[PDB]
Amino acid sequence: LSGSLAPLNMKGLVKFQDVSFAYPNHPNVQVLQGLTFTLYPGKVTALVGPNGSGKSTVAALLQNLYQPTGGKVLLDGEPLVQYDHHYLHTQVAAVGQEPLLFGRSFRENIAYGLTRTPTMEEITAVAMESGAHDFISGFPQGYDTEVGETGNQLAVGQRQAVALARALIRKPRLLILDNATSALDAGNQLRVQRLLYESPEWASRTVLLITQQLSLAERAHHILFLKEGSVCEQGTHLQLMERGGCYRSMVEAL
Ligand SMILES: Nc1ncnc2c1ncn2[C@@H]1O[C@H](COP(=O)(O)OP(=O)(O)OP(=O)(O)O)[C@@H](O)[C@H]1O
Repeated sequence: LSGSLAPLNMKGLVKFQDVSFAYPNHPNVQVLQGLTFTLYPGKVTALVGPNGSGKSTVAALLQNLYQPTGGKVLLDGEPLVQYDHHYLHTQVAAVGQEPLLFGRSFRENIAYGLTRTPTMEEITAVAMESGAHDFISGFPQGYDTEVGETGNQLAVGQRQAVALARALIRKPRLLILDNATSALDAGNQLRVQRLLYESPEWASRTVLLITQQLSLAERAHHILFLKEGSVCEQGTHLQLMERGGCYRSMVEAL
């Protein structure tokens, strides 16, 4: 039954199983095909690949915005469609390369999707992890300032830093980062991934790091190289450099 599941215990074991996909406005153009992998909790899994390989598409399918045209997208061995949409939203947090923040305050941006009301100490905490706290404080009303009443247009890094704070404060089981730290400062890029890798609270949570930046991908527990809508190969940084294929060619080229 659709939208019937909302378990007390959520592990966060994501699996794509022989997943194929095409957008419904272009069904005769294959984007994904034979896509199979498992994202384990307690691991930061990197998803790297060239332009048009279908990384953002995989992120869209994992958020349950689209159904796969073939195969299955499983969460704890159960199709995403069977999970309640709000429950899924409370357990899974997704952050894009260009996050939409307009129409609310910075507080409301960070406290987005939460049932409970977080304290300032909670809000500042997650904002300082993403490097959002200092420039937000620079605005007239701080976190209470509306997006658009800041004085000037926010940079892509600044929007990402806020959208990352939203993801962190929710305490999700599945964290999806679709180039979510691309415009961020080089230090803040690694500070965020250090938290996700080293901290004990994320040691029981699943993290999907989609990125084309090699310095980010090499620090993941596990790397998935996407090519032609499917996984070319996978393993650790040093494992892929051992034999030589899709990943090694990219490292040597760049
Ligand atoms: N809404 C859409 N409608 C139709 N086609 C789309 C849509 N979104 C993406 N595509 C197409 O699907 C393919 C995969 O797109 P996707 O953005 O997932 O690749 P990507 O690896 O994320 O690329 P990049 O890393 O450059 O963003 C592309 O060829 C793109 O043109």
